[PDB]
Amino acid sequence: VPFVEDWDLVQTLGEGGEVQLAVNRVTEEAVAVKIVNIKKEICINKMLNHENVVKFYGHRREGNIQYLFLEYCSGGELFDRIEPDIGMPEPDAQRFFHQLMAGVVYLHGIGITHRDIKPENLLLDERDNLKISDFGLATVFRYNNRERLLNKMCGTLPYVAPELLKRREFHAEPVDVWSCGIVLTAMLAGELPWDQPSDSCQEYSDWKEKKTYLNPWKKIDSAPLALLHKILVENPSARITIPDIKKDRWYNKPLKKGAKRPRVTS
Ligand SMILES: O=C1Nc2cc(Cl)ccc2Nc2ccccc21
Repeated sequence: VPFVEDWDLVQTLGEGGEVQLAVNRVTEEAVAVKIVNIKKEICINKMLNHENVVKFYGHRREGNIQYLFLEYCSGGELFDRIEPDIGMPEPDAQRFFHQLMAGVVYLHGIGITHRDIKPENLLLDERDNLKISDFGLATVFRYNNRERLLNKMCGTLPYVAPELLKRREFHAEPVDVWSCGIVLTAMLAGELPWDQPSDSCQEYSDWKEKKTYLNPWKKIDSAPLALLHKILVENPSARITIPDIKKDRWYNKPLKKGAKRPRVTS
């Protein structure tokens, strides 16, 4: 079929190079094209195949420019579904948190840590299905069933675990668990609890002192707040693991109806 390899760049999606929406000349199929750790990003992306992870279609090199062909998520960023200082309805947040956990379980299972989980990197498709995006900061923490401890400073300060700022070495998995907890906090309260998880940060000190009568915690129901109490634990060895997050009472609380399905009466 001629012209099937031709794509038109029709809109800018993100900055960093840049990301553009590409539409196939023949089929009108929409894909995201990333124009540009790059050799590592392609390498990690080639290992990935999961319904809650942005799909990698392939790459091409035109001289100094690298082109990454990725799944286009028309719903945009989770960040834009969060109303400032409000959040979003608790059942939506629970459904997004379930899909985030499925994606993170998948990645950890193949020994990959994302290292920059935040609502800007959680994209939504046309059915509002969450997809983990951008593996530019991602790394392998388990190879030949041997765990490698990390020491590199990666991420975004409001979402980083406190061990990254306090310890030379740390386990990868509790770091991603912590950022998911900050994502859950943002979805339920529409605000970030602190600039960074350090003792110098009053907001962080208040949380360790259990002053939940203050914001953002006073906007959050006791059931998801009990889960946040288990995730946002300073000691990464005492922090809840994903298998135990899946056993949490709020995580398993019926809240949300399925997608509105067409129906008639009489
Ligand atoms: O797939 C995307 N979908 C998007 C769609 C809209 Cl309408 C806005 C923003 C993104 N977010 C993205 C950011 C980087 C790379 C791709 C996207």
